[PDB]
Amino acid sequence: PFVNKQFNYKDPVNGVDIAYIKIPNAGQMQPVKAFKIHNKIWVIPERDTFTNPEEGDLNPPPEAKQVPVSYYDSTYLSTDNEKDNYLKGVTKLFERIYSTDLGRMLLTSIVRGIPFWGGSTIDTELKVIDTNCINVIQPDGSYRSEELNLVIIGPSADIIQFECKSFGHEVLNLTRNGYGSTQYIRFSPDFTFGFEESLEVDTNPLLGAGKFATDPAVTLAHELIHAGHRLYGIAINPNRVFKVNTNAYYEMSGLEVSFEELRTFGGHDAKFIDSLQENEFRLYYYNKFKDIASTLNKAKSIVGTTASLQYMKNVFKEKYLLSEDTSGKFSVDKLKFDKLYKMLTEIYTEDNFVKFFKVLNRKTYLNFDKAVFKINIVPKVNYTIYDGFNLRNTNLAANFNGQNTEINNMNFTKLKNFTPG
Ligand SMILES: [Zn+2]
Repeated sequence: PFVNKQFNYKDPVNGVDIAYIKIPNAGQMQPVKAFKIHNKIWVIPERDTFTNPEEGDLNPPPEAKQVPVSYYDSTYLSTDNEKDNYLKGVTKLFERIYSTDLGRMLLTSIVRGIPFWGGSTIDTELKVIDTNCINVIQPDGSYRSEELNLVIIGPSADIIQFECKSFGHEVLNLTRNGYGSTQYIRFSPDFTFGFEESLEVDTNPLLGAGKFATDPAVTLAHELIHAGHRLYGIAINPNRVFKVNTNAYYEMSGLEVSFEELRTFGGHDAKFIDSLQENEFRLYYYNKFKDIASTLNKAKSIVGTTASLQYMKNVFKEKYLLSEDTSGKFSVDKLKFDKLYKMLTEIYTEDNFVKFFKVLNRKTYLNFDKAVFKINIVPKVNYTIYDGFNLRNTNLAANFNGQNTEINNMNFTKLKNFTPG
């Protein structure tokens, strides 16, 4: 959410909000300087060569296997000045998101979505799952395990491959069982995508569609929406995908889109999901919350020297919005679950964010992207928390000129056009 201080990459560690940390990975990782921009949320201004074991180097894949919608550059995020710019770019986008009521609500839901403490083989024992924490070097030197819900990290080899990923436990699908898990978002504020849009205002089209760029804040929000689903364990299985096409004869016609993506994008598209299908998951996740409520009712002990069992029971009461009687027994409110579920899945959508931001965006998640641009969101004369690229009191503030790559060409440097396909 809102970032109290204006972090500088050079600022010395203080253990408090600036520290050296290590991610729970099966690889020999060295500590990296990280920043806690808000309770439960950290930013690691580094290329991500830590999360995925088979992605420890920024080496691009064979030219052939290289998808048209991709881009490589090993120099990106290699210098302190770049890391500083990255840090400030991410912070600024969080403020832009938080500056809206919708963004404020999502960030609050994210902060309260602490992954559930279901890491024990003993059902009556609450225990934290190790992959939902980071190891932080304390001021004195030693490492200490700390919980967090979200980490924003730079991309790995493919600079424009943004995503929301996390570590799995064992036989538990943490992102789909109501438990949730710490989310790692590969993202960059230094690049954005191009898309065509026809703002025609007459009968017939003449000048044609203009070339516009996606507002980075929309992209981050999209990613935070995925994080919101995942932290609450209500993400839709990725094997649930929809088929779309104009003359789709039969048996896989036209690229496919997952239910998760569609739901996240929202808009008229999201309506491509029957109320039955939408009600089946609602029920499915309603039962998972009930199992969580039942686990907390039978809990008798807790592991760790951090929090007390009552504290964590309260923490999860606030997260799942559980009902509590006089004896202190928890239960899931059928109606309250409907509210929280609708919020996380129908209110927090890319479409609604586009509306609150008042910017131009692709009309469909399916709407292909033309090319990729280099941008600089840090300078106030290029982009602001409230207007984005469409600076008020300027010509950029008209007809989404600020996002027009031709008009505001000085704020967009093209790198590569997706020609192959
Ligand atoms: Zn997505």
